[PDB]
Amino acid sequence: PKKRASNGRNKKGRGHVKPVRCVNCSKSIPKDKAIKRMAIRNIVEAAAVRDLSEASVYPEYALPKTYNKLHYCVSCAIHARIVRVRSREDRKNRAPP
Amino acid sequence: MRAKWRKKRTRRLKRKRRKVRARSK
Amino acid sequence: GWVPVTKLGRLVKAGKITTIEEIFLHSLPVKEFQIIDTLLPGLQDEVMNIKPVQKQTRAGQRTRFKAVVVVGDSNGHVGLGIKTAKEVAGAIRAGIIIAKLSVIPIRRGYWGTNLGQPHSLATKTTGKCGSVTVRLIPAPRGSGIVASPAVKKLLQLAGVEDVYTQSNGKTRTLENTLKAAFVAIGNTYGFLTPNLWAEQPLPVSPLDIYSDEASAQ
Amino acid sequence: SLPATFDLTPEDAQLLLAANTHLGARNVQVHQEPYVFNARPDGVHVINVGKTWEKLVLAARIIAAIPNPEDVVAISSRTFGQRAVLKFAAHTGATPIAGRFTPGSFTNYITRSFKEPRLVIVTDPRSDAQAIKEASYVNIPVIALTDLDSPSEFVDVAIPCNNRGKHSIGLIWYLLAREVLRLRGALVDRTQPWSIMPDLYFYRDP
Amino acid sequence: GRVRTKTVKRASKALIERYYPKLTLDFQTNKRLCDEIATIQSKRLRNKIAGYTTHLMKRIQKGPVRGISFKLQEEERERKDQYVPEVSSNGVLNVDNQTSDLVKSLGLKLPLSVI
Amino acid sequence: GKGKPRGLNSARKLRVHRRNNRWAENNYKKRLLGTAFKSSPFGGSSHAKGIVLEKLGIESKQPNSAIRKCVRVQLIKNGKKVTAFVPNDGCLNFVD
Amino acid sequence: GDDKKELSAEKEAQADAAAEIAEDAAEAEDAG
Amino acid sequence: TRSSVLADALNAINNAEKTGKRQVLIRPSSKVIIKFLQVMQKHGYIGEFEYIDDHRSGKIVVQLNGRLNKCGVISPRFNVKIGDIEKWTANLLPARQFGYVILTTSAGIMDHEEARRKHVSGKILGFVY
Amino acid sequence: MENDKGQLVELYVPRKCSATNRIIKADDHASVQINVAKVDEEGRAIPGEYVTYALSGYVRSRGESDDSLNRLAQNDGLLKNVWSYSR
RNA sequence: AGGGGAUCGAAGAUGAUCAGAUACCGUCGUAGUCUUAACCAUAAACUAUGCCGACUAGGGAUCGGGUGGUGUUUUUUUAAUGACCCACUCGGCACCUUACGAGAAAUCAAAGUCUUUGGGUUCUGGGGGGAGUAUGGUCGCAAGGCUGAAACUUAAAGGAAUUG
Ligand SMILES: [Zn+2]
Repeated sequence: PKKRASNGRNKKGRGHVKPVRCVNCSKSIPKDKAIKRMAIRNIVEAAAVRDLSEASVYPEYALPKTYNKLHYCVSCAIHARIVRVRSREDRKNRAPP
Repeated sequence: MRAKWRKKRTRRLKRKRRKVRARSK
Repeated sequence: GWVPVTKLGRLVKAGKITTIEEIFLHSLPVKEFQIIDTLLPGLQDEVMNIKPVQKQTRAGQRTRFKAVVVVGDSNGHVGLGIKTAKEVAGAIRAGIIIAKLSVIPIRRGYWGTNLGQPHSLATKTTGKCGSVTVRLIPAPRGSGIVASPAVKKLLQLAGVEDVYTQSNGKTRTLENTLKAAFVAIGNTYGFLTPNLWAEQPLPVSPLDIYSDEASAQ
Repeated sequence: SLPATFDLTPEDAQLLLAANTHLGARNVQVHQEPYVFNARPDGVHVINVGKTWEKLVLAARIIAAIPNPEDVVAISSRTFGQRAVLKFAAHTGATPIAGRFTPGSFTNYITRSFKEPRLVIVTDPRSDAQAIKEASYVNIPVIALTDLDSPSEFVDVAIPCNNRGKHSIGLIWYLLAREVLRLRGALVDRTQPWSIMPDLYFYRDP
Repeated sequence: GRVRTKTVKRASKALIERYYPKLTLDFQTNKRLCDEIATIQSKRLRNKIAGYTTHLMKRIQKGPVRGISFKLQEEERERKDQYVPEVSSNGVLNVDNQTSDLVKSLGLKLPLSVI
Repeated sequence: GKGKPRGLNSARKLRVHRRNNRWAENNYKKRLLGTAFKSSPFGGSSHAKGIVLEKLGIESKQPNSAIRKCVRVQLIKNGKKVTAFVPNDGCLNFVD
Repeated sequence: GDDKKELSAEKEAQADAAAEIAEDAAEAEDAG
Repeated sequence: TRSSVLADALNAINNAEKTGKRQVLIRPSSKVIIKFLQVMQKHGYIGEFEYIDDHRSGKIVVQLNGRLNKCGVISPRFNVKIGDIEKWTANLLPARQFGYVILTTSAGIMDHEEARRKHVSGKILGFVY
Repeated sequence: MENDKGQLVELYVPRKCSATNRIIKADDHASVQINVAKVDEEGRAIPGEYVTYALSGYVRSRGESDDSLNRLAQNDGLLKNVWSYSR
């Protein structure tokens, strides 16, 4: 049948979009597809905040952050747990948890 | 069988039929 | 020795309500069946179809029986009942119960000039229940009922005499064909007519009139 | 057709205005456009307290002159309405379904909560929409204290008050009890007020 | 573990519903009452009935239950409902601008203030 | 709507469309093309006299298991060698 | 078992067990 | 573009009667629309209509009164003789005692009963019941 | 409808919705009949004499039943200013 | 054909893996991927929903334009302007609730106004295969495209949804 009213993910008035490449397998997947997450992490993660604070010069200067825009294909996101299979009524909800 | 490779198999058969027609006039 | 549960049952046991006519006029919810057991004597049945149905379980194959039945007296009242039960005698019995719960009337009419106790339907009507349209056309006197045997028996139990029935869709499904004919009978009463264009002083709610005998004991 | 004493009675108008019934919601809805008077700035719509008053009087005409007064039913699940519907039950006939409705209460003749009313009042249609649906199954008229942004489906004569105000809900239930009593005939001398008083109908926290 | 079943809960709720005045707050007395006012056929079951009856009676004397209701409970719940407070004047009515426009459009005395 | 033309002078288009769709139909195409005369083993006839060339025993199709024991005959008026099933029991022994 | 004529099968068994309780009644009347 | 203004008018009337409205607004207008609605009004199927006359084609508001089950147009206007009127009324009237087939006749726009009485036939236009 | 002698047939005339003038079906279990009280001097609604309205299931389903009863109450004088003809 | 040739990379070279692996995995690598002038005319070219027109149900966002506001913030003393807010309107891509209706159902504000069958018009389909095959024509450097059967064979193939 037709599983989704958006045919998988939203295009709605283009016809064609430029594709990106998945970050785990480098599959060419369109930009309206290809689940996009923002990795906001620290270089000085919490197992070493006190270590670098006690071993750093320039006392209390800052702590830098790493920012990544990760495009996952459908197979890689399902395998790596970014996305989950849903029930029929729960597929209609599009609110972040 | 997959229809794509069925199309390819009939394509080879068409080429060989044309070749044997040209061979035997 | 039946006992009423509802206000309508209390009124009909008191015998103050004397007809399904004020029942259908005030569109009262039929919740029990003894009301028209007492009110519609000689309401004969006909079982139309007994059909097995199978649900696939873990290891077995659970087979229930589906009974579709009709009821009618001789003139202008039909009920259609569907029941699914493990025993087919119980299916027939409870289908009779459901058909009595679902008795509805018909608009009989004339094909031409009005002479002697209407024979056919009023208007050309239709009913659709799941890709089966059953269309009922009035017919001249003495032409009989032309239909498949099941629809013919339903209309014979209705008491019409002269119908042309057309039918489209998969008519081999007896349940949908009977349901389509049932909806066609309903729409036959539901149509509006220049005879019905006049205005009536609007009825007076016998439950409201007789609420003191309709109260709790 | 109504006599002159069925008007606003300004002495009851300050009850309405002080209970803050005149305010509505931020959404209008097409079946409640006639009830809306004006749009106050900062996104509030005001409800015509006059129009609420004659709709209340008409609903009193519906609720009164039911020949057996007990068959009227009062449905409540909002936490701001149980005490009000219990007091209305005490004063009038008014069998109460304060609390859970038990879906299958008007149909399903083998339930213990099997009531077959002749008139429903609902404290709030959106939060009690099961009872309105069941009345639609089994041929019962419905009175509702609707809002501007209320579901108008399957509902008869409605009185738009607030459904967001504790005081609004309680005082409208109180007023309806007042007028059904004064039309059925416990209270005479219509110019005189009522001994029972609205903060009795207002609920407590517990 | 020690979860009581539908048999003991159903019987205990019916007995407590229709026999509230004669029941007591002690297990020994209550189980003799169950012996007399119930034709129960099992001794251990009888003890279980009486134990859940006693626990539910403790909760009844502490407060109301959402499972069942009584005639004495009905009298006390009415009286606690018609507890009546004093009236909710501060001179004139409160601040009003366009609902004051509403009241002057309809026409009434209504001494009110502005916003 | 409905795709078909509805105007009062559209009967030419209606006739042309009907002729093409009739060519799509099965029985009409067989009749007009005359496969009864061009390609049928009979000459469009109900019956035909032939003479037996051989007696062939052919196995049934699944799930049935039997030998049907037909004959191979040659038609006199055409020459087309066809295969004819012999009817009820022992008539194979009757036919030589 | 025959799924498609169970209606007649059960009605025939209905007549049969009604008959069997009838001879039970007849035997009771003969003994008494 | 608009090919049959009567078809648009009758579609609007039919849709709003199914919706249960008491009145319709019809744009644009015609002599044939006015005369068809006049036959409707004379047989009582509709109530009263007002013709709003701007200097364009104009509009109509029709106050209905119920009792109009379905009104339909037959496109194209078919050349019906005096012997095919019975075929047409049997094809698309619900019963032989009510309903009218409206003909565009050289004597005027009228129903098939007045056509039978005046003994004159024409182009079939529509039908009401 | 009648016969040749004017003897009544049609065992029951149907009720008509007072909003859309449509036939109220026997199976229409949403269609409600409302009996409004007849008020004489200071209430005292005389028992047995009610102003009656009938609403059909279609009107209730589309949800314009409130608007229809505002209109009908104003037509029969039950209310004075609740429904404006020009929105 | 000419130029350009970094990356990736059909064919291929190898190293794995495997019972086999001229498959998936790893290293390189031809044509190609880029471009100028000519071709080809096919895609799950999909919204699997012809185009034009009218009507039928509510809502909230958004893009572009326009109207109204003794509205907000900005210059240097608060006007213009720009941006933002509110109300409305036209035209878009859509979205949410319901089912008035429609559907075999999934679902649909169109897939509605369809047995109460007719707004205008074009194309396509007639059980599954054989088969987009054979042949004939036409276009093409070819690759192939458009047009396009029959003999023969078969009682199913298939759509939606339910239970295991
Ligand atoms: Zn991937």
